Amino acid sequence: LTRLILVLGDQLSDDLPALRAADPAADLVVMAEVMEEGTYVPHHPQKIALILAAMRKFARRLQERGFRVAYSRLDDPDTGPSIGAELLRRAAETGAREAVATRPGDWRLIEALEAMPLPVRFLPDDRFLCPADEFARWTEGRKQLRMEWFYREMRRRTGLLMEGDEPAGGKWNFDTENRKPAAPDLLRPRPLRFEPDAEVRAVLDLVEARFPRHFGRLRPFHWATDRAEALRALDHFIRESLPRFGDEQDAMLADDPFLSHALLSSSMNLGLLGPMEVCRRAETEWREGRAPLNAVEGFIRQILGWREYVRGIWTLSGPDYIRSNGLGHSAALPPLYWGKPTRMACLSAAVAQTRDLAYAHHIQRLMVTGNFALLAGVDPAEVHEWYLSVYIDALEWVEAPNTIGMSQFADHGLLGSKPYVSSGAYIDRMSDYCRGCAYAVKDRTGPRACPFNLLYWHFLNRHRARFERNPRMVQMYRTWDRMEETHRARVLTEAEAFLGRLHAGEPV
Ligand SMILES: Cc1cc2nc3c(=O)[nH]c(=O)nc-3n(C[C@H](O)[C@H](O)[C@H](O)COP(=O)(O)OP(=O)(O)OC[C@H]3O[C@@H](n4cnc5c(N)ncnc54)[C@H](O)[C@@H]3O)c2cc1C
Ligand SMILES: Cc1nc2c(=O)[nH]c(=O)nc-2n(C[C@H](O)[C@H](O)[C@H](O)CO)c1C
Ligand code: SF4
Ligand SMILES: [Gd]
Ligand SMILES: [Mg+2]
Repeated sequence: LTRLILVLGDQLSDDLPALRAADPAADLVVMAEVMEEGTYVPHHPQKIALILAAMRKFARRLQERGFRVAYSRLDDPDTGPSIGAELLRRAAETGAREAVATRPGDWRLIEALEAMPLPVRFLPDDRFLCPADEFARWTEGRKQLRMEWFYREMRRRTGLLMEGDEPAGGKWNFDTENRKPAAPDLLRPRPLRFEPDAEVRAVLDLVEARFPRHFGRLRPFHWATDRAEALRALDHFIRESLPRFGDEQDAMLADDPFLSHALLSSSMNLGLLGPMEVCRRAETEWREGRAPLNAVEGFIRQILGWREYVRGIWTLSGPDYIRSNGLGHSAALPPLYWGKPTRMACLSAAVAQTRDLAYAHHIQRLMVTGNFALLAGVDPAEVHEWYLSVYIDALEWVEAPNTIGMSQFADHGLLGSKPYVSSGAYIDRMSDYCRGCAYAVKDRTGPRACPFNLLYWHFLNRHRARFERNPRMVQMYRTWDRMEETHRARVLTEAEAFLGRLHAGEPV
């Protein structure tokens, strides 16, 4: 009569569907720290540490609430290699004939649990604002998807920034106001960091010993490891940084890795925060004249729009999504991505902070590291491995669409009809990187030519047949055509030379 109740490491929510369905008197909660989940990609040590530590804390909390918990520690030699091995073990110990599980957000894990010779009753993950079945319904018959239309509908369903049947402040979307560079500022707060207690430190010591060859600096470790801490991170952001969120959303500063971003993605993704509570707090700040509407709406749109939309695309696209390669790109990831030196200031900055903090803000992920990998023709499978490995907040469901779709343009165009690529001019306008860089951003050719200046046109040229039949990009080819033929030839000869060095592993 005992049933197993699985709680995975991204399911640390009090009101998790599986827990709702359990009988604390009869059922056994099962949690397991296992090598398979620690190595399916070589996760940033900070990520591994975050999950294991939050797992232990949550297990103890489940005990405080009355559940019986069977917890398999990574450092127990009795622990098996996978979530499945531990479910089976506990079935044997217990007599249970069935496990209940909130459906995870990783296709490989889904399949593993189905393949397990123990039946699993899956429940939907209801921690999103848009239910799966409702996302599917909204998309049906649409020959083209666009996040914006989905977002407006989510605004209406939820009531967020809605004054009647009208959007707050008389228009829907304020992204046009959120695209300026930012200045250094004494009055700009730094986000809240958290010191590990002894139990987190025990996990840090474990991860250092057990996963030494993964890319990333483990210490200092500063992320929230339970709900109490995450709520403080929330409060900090709402009070101190939300009013700048809009003006500074696309900015980059060589000396500030965080600017005014919330640094909440990991907390939301593991279940420590929920999106409604986050969006509502932000809305209140507008209603009380503390945060401007471009800021609050910009913030909400990232969670209510993109986060939700991305989850939907993941769900619909299935287990073969990560095999998408619409542009036929096949190059290795350059060594600079795993920390080898590069003279490109922007990339260096981004990879360095990814190494050290397990965190890059959105515009870095999209327009620096993402943009460069696309321009250089890296296989999207390789880009996908990297983003899913290196960031504190990375799990398949949220990383895959952002990486394969939004950034690498490898899919059907569901996350943007125009690829996010640029020349160096864009990085120059939005950051202060270029003055410190050995490359010359204003040079279109020559030994000092910014590599984005070469690869941008090379990219457009090599994919002209497909992109020129694309309204939103016809202009760019017009500008290319109006240039002397010898200038074009030189640009391509030089991009080609660069690419040869890049993909040979030469420092660039
Ligand atoms: C190539 C690529 C890979 C990405 N991988 C991840 C990932 O693994 N995990 C992840 O949570 N986000 C991912 N993103 C989206 C976004 O970059 C991060 O969510 C954001 O950087 C998290 O930092 P923050 O908390 O400071 O976010 P903020 O800038 O403060 O934004 C606020 C919140 O909005 C949400 N958000 C904003 N953009 C997105 C997005 N496009 N998709 C989903 N949520 C969004 C997050 O919950 C975030 O906490 C990726 C984006 C790109 C381009
Ligand atoms: C590194 C890691 N380790 C574990 C683990 O040891 N045990 C566990 O239950 N979950 C872990 N996770 C999170 C899962 O991989 C997660 O459920 C999927 O990545 C997405 O739902 C991760 C990411
Ligand atoms: S010149 Fe080019 S490579 Fe150097 S920081 Fe600017 S955009 Fe990056
Ligand atoms: Gd492939
Ligand atoms: Mg933007």
